[PDB]
Amino acid sequence: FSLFYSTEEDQLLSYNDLRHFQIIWNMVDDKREGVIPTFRVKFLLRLLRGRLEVDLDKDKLLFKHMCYEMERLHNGGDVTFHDVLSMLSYRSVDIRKSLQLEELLAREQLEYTIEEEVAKQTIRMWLKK
Amino acid sequence: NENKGTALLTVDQRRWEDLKSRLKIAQPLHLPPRPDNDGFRAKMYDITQHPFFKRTIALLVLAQSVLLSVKWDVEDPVTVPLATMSVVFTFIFVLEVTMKIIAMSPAGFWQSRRNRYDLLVTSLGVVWVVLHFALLNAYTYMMGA
Repeated sequence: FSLFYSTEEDQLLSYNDLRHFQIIWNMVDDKREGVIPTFRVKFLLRLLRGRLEVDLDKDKLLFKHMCYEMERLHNGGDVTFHDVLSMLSYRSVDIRKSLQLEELLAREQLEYTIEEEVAKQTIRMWLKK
Repeated sequence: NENKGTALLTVDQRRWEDLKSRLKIAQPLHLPPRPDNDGFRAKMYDITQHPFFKRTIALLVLAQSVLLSVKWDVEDPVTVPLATMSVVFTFIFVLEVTMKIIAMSPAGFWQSRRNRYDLLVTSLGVVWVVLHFALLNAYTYMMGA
Protein backbone atom coordinates (compact mmCIF):
# COMPACT_ATOMS: atom_id res chain seq x y z
CA PHE A 1 0.00 0.00 0.00
CA SER A 2 2.86 2.37 0.76
CA LEU A 3 4.51 1.41 -2.53
CA PHE A 4 1.48 1.95 -4.77
CA TYR A 5 -0.94 4.38 -3.12
CA SER A 6 -0.31 8.00 -4.12
CA THR A 7 -1.77 11.30 -2.97
CA GLU A 8 -1.12 14.93 -3.88
CA GLU A 9 1.91 15.82 -1.77
CA ASP A 10 3.99 18.98 -1.24
CA GLN A 11 7.65 18.00 -1.73
CA LEU A 12 7.20 14.86 -3.84
CA LEU A 13 6.20 13.88 -7.36
CA SER A 14 2.48 13.10 -7.53
CA TYR A 15 0.21 10.99 -9.72
CA ASN A 16 -1.27 14.11 -11.31
CA ASP A 17 2.23 15.29 -12.18
CA LEU A 18 2.98 11.86 -13.65
CA ARG A 19 -0.14 11.97 -15.83
CA HIS A 20 0.59 15.52 -16.99
CA PHE A 21 4.18 14.56 -17.79
CA GLN A 22 2.92 11.62 -19.83
CA ILE A 23 0.53 13.94 -21.67
CA ILE A 24 3.37 16.35 -22.46
CA TRP A 25 5.58 13.50 -23.64
CA ASN A 26 2.82 12.17 -25.90
CA MET A 27 2.26 15.61 -27.40
CA VAL A 28 6.04 15.71 -27.91
CA ASP A 29 6.90 12.17 -28.95
CA ASP A 30 5.61 11.07 -32.36
CA LYS A 31 5.79 7.27 -32.73
CA ARG A 32 6.39 6.25 -29.09
CA GLU A 33 10.05 5.50 -29.73
CA GLY A 34 10.99 6.66 -26.23
CA VAL A 35 14.32 8.06 -27.48
CA ILE A 36 14.62 11.76 -28.33
CA PRO A 37 17.46 14.18 -29.04
CA THR A 38 18.30 17.38 -27.18
CA PHE A 39 15.90 19.58 -29.15
CA ARG A 40 12.89 17.44 -28.27
CA VAL A 41 13.94 17.39 -24.61
CA LYS A 42 14.31 21.16 -24.41
CA PHE A 43 10.99 21.73 -26.17
CA LEU A 44 9.33 19.31 -23.74
CA LEU A 45 10.86 21.23 -20.84
CA ARG A 46 9.52 24.45 -22.35
CA LEU A 47 6.09 22.81 -22.64
CA LEU A 48 5.95 21.50 -19.06
CA ARG A 49 2.97 23.03 -17.24
CA GLY A 50 1.08 22.61 -13.98
CA ARG A 51 2.98 22.16 -10.72
CA LEU A 52 6.19 21.60 -12.72
CA GLU A 53 5.90 24.97 -14.46
CA VAL A 54 9.30 26.59 -14.97
CA ASP A 55 9.04 30.35 -15.36
CA LEU A 56 11.71 31.72 -17.69
CA ASP A 57 13.02 34.60 -15.58
CA LYS A 58 12.61 32.52 -12.41
CA ASP A 59 14.57 29.37 -13.32
CA LYS A 60 16.37 30.03 -16.60
CA LEU A 61 19.58 28.73 -15.01
CA LEU A 62 17.73 25.65 -13.75
CA PHE A 63 16.32 25.00 -17.22
CA LYS A 64 19.79 25.28 -18.76
CA HIS A 65 21.18 22.93 -16.10
CA MET A 66 18.47 20.36 -16.81
CA CYS A 67 19.02 20.55 -20.57
CA TYR A 68 22.77 20.11 -20.19
CA GLU A 69 22.18 17.23 -17.77
CA MET A 70 20.06 15.51 -20.41
CA GLU A 71 22.81 16.18 -22.96
CA ARG A 72 25.57 14.80 -20.74
CA LEU A 73 23.70 11.75 -19.42
CA HIS A 74 24.38 9.84 -22.66
CA ASN A 75 27.15 11.98 -24.19
CA GLY A 76 24.50 13.50 -26.43
CA GLY A 77 22.69 10.19 -26.79
CA ASP A 78 18.91 10.03 -26.76
CA VAL A 79 17.12 9.65 -23.42
CA THR A 80 14.97 6.61 -22.61
CA PHE A 81 11.87 8.47 -21.32
CA HIS A 82 13.12 7.71 -17.81
CA ASP A 83 16.21 9.92 -17.78
CA VAL A 84 13.90 12.89 -18.25
CA LEU A 85 11.53 11.39 -15.69
CA SER A 86 14.34 10.70 -13.22
CA MET A 87 15.68 14.23 -13.68
CA LEU A 88 12.24 15.74 -13.10
CA SER A 89 11.75 13.61 -9.99
CA TYR A 90 15.16 14.62 -8.62
CA ARG A 91 14.65 18.32 -9.31
CA SER A 92 11.13 18.32 -7.80
CA VAL A 93 12.09 17.14 -4.28
CA ASP A 94 14.45 18.01 -1.43
CA ILE A 95 17.57 15.97 -2.16
CA ARG A 96 19.13 16.45 1.28
CA LYS A 97 16.04 15.32 3.21
CA SER A 98 15.17 12.39 0.93
CA LEU A 99 18.16 10.54 -0.53
CA GLN A 100 20.34 8.10 1.38
CA LEU A 101 23.83 9.09 2.47
CA GLU A 102 25.92 7.62 -0.35
CA GLU A 103 23.26 8.35 -2.96
CA LEU A 104 22.92 11.92 -1.67
CA LEU A 105 26.68 12.47 -1.88
CA ALA A 106 26.85 11.06 -5.41
CA ARG A 107 23.88 13.14 -6.58
CA GLU A 108 25.26 16.32 -5.01
CA GLN A 109 28.65 15.74 -6.64
CA LEU A 110 27.04 15.07 -10.02
CA GLU A 111 24.83 18.16 -9.84
CA TYR A 112 27.75 20.34 -8.72
CA THR A 113 29.91 19.05 -11.57
CA ILE A 114 27.10 19.67 -14.06
CA GLU A 115 26.60 23.20 -12.76
CA GLU A 116 30.33 23.91 -13.01
CA GLU A 117 30.41 22.57 -16.57
CA VAL A 118 27.40 24.70 -17.53
CA ALA A 119 28.97 27.83 -16.03
CA LYS A 120 32.28 27.13 -17.77
CA GLN A 121 30.58 26.63 -21.14
CA THR A 122 28.53 29.80 -20.67
CA ILE A 123 31.65 31.80 -19.79
CA ARG A 124 33.47 30.36 -22.81
CA MET A 125 30.57 31.30 -25.09
CA TRP A 126 30.33 34.83 -23.67
CA LEU A 127 34.11 35.38 -23.85
CA LYS A 128 34.86 33.89 -27.28
CA LYS A 129 32.77 36.61 -28.94
CA ASN B 1 10.33 -3.97 8.10
CA GLU B 2 13.81 -4.32 9.60
CA ASN B 3 14.57 -7.41 7.52
CA LYS B 4 13.92 -5.54 4.26
CA GLY B 5 16.21 -2.68 5.28
CA THR B 6 13.67 0.12 5.76
CA ALA B 7 13.46 0.35 9.56
CA LEU B 8 16.73 2.27 9.82
CA LEU B 9 15.66 4.71 7.10
CA THR B 10 13.59 7.82 7.70
CA VAL B 11 10.02 8.27 6.51
CA ASP B 12 11.16 10.67 3.79
CA GLN B 13 13.76 8.17 2.58
CA ARG B 14 11.08 5.47 2.40
CA ARG B 15 8.80 7.80 0.45
CA TRP B 16 11.60 8.63 -1.98
CA GLU B 17 12.42 4.96 -2.51
CA ASP B 18 8.75 4.13 -3.08
CA LEU B 19 8.48 6.98 -5.58
CA LYS B 20 11.55 5.70 -7.41
CA SER B 21 10.13 2.18 -7.58
CA ARG B 22 6.77 3.51 -8.79
CA LEU B 23 8.37 5.64 -11.50
CA LYS B 24 10.40 2.62 -12.60
CA ILE B 25 7.18 0.96 -13.80
CA ALA B 26 5.54 4.08 -15.24
CA GLN B 27 4.95 3.96 -18.99
CA PRO B 28 3.86 6.49 -21.62
CA LEU B 29 0.20 6.91 -22.48
CA HIS B 30 -1.26 5.20 -25.54
CA LEU B 31 -3.17 7.97 -27.30
CA PRO B 32 -2.51 8.33 -31.04
CA PRO B 33 -2.88 11.87 -32.41
CA ARG B 34 -6.29 13.03 -33.57
CA PRO B 35 -6.25 13.41 -37.38
CA ASP B 36 -7.26 16.70 -38.96
CA ASN B 37 -9.96 17.21 -41.63
CA ASP B 38 -11.37 13.73 -40.84
CA GLY B 39 -14.38 15.09 -39.00
CA PHE B 40 -16.17 11.75 -38.80
CA ARG B 41 -13.34 10.13 -36.83
CA ALA B 42 -12.06 13.28 -35.11
CA LYS B 43 -15.49 13.93 -33.61
CA MET B 44 -15.65 10.33 -32.41
CA TYR B 45 -12.18 10.67 -30.88
CA ASP B 46 -13.30 13.81 -29.07
CA ILE B 47 -16.43 12.00 -27.85
CA THR B 48 -14.53 8.99 -26.50
CA GLN B 49 -12.06 11.21 -24.61
CA HIS B 50 -14.70 13.42 -22.98
CA PRO B 51 -14.71 12.95 -19.18
CA PHE B 52 -18.51 13.05 -19.16
CA PHE B 53 -18.46 10.11 -21.58
CA LYS B 54 -16.23 8.14 -19.21
CA ARG B 55 -18.56 8.93 -16.31
CA THR B 56 -21.51 7.84 -18.46
CA ILE B 57 -19.80 4.53 -19.23
CA ALA B 58 -19.04 4.01 -15.54
CA LEU B 59 -22.65 4.72 -14.59
CA LEU B 60 -23.95 2.33 -17.25
CA VAL B 61 -21.64 -0.42 -15.99
CA LEU B 62 -22.81 0.24 -12.43
CA ALA B 63 -26.46 -0.01 -13.51
CA GLN B 64 -25.79 -3.25 -15.38
CA SER B 65 -24.08 -4.63 -12.27
CA VAL B 66 -27.09 -3.58 -10.17
CA LEU B 67 -29.30 -5.49 -12.62
CA LEU B 68 -28.20 -8.64 -10.73
CA SER B 69 -30.09 -7.64 -7.56
CA VAL B 70 -32.23 -10.79 -7.55
CA LYS B 71 -31.20 -14.34 -8.36
CA TRP B 72 -31.63 -15.30 -12.01
CA ASP B 73 -33.85 -18.37 -12.39
CA VAL B 74 -35.71 -19.90 -15.31
CA GLU B 75 -38.75 -20.32 -13.06
CA ASP B 76 -38.54 -16.62 -12.18
CA PRO B 77 -41.48 -14.72 -13.74
CA VAL B 78 -39.49 -11.45 -13.75
CA THR B 79 -36.16 -12.58 -15.21
CA VAL B 80 -37.25 -11.58 -18.72
CA PRO B 81 -37.03 -7.81 -18.05
CA LEU B 82 -33.61 -8.30 -16.47
CA ALA B 83 -32.40 -10.29 -19.48
CA THR B 84 -33.73 -7.65 -21.87
CA MET B 85 -32.09 -4.83 -19.92
CA SER B 86 -28.79 -6.72 -19.83
CA VAL B 87 -29.03 -7.28 -23.59
CA VAL B 88 -29.59 -3.57 -24.17
CA PHE B 89 -26.64 -2.70 -21.92
CA THR B 90 -24.42 -5.20 -23.74
CA PHE B 91 -25.44 -3.73 -27.09
CA ILE B 92 -24.56 -0.25 -25.79
CA PHE B 93 -21.18 -1.45 -24.52
CA VAL B 94 -20.34 -3.20 -27.79
CA LEU B 95 -21.29 -0.18 -29.90
CA GLU B 96 -19.23 2.06 -27.61
CA VAL B 97 -16.24 -0.28 -27.92
CA THR B 98 -16.55 -0.26 -31.72
CA MET B 99 -16.77 3.54 -31.70
CA LYS B 100 -13.63 3.75 -29.56
CA ILE B 101 -11.82 1.34 -31.89
CA ILE B 102 -12.73 3.25 -35.04
CA ALA B 103 -11.92 6.62 -33.45
CA MET B 104 -8.62 5.71 -31.79
CA SER B 105 -7.00 2.96 -33.91
CA PRO B 106 -7.77 -0.55 -35.21
CA ALA B 107 -4.61 -1.75 -33.44
CA GLY B 108 -3.67 1.09 -31.10
CA PHE B 109 -6.86 0.38 -29.18
CA TRP B 110 -5.30 -2.99 -28.33
CA GLN B 111 -2.35 -1.21 -26.66
CA SER B 112 -4.28 -0.51 -23.45
CA ARG B 113 -4.82 -3.58 -21.29
CA ARG B 114 -8.08 -2.06 -20.05
CA ASN B 115 -9.27 -1.87 -23.66
CA ARG B 116 -8.30 -5.51 -24.23
CA TYR B 117 -10.30 -6.54 -21.17
CA ASP B 118 -13.26 -4.47 -22.37
CA LEU B 119 -13.10 -6.11 -25.80
CA LEU B 120 -13.02 -9.56 -24.19
CA VAL B 121 -16.00 -8.66 -21.99
CA THR B 122 -17.99 -7.39 -24.98
CA SER B 123 -17.17 -10.55 -26.93
CA LEU B 124 -18.47 -12.62 -24.03
CA GLY B 125 -21.53 -10.38 -23.98
CA VAL B 126 -22.39 -10.88 -27.65
CA VAL B 127 -21.76 -14.62 -27.31
CA TRP B 128 -24.16 -14.72 -24.37
CA VAL B 129 -26.70 -12.66 -26.32
CA VAL B 130 -26.72 -15.04 -29.27
CA LEU B 131 -26.82 -18.04 -26.92
CA HIS B 132 -29.86 -16.54 -25.20
CA PHE B 133 -31.45 -15.99 -28.61
CA ALA B 134 -30.76 -19.68 -29.34
CA LEU B 135 -30.54 -21.75 -26.13
CA LEU B 136 -32.66 -19.88 -23.55
CA ASN B 137 -31.70 -22.00 -20.55
CA ALA B 138 -30.63 -21.50 -16.95
CA TYR B 139 -27.05 -22.11 -18.08
CA THR B 140 -27.42 -19.11 -20.39
CA TYR B 141 -28.65 -16.99 -17.49
CA MET B 142 -25.67 -18.09 -15.40
CA MET B 143 -23.33 -17.21 -18.27
CA GLY B 144 -24.90 -13.76 -18.56
CA ALA B 145 -24.54 -13.23 -14.82
